Parts: sequence; C-alpha cells; structure tokens
Amino acid sequence: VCIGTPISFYC
Amino acid sequence: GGAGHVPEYF
Repeated sequence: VCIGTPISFYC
Repeated sequence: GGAGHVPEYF
C-alpha cells in the first residue's frame, strides 16, 4: 500500500 | 504520501 503516515516519501 | 523514495513535501 501507500498510506499510513500523513507525511512520507513518494509511492 | 507512500513509502519509497523522493520526499512528497519539504
């Protein structure tokens, strides 16, 4: 997936 | 927003 934290790196 | 590399924001 590409979710979990409201700030992160690219997908 | 994902989990790879390259920051989405600064």
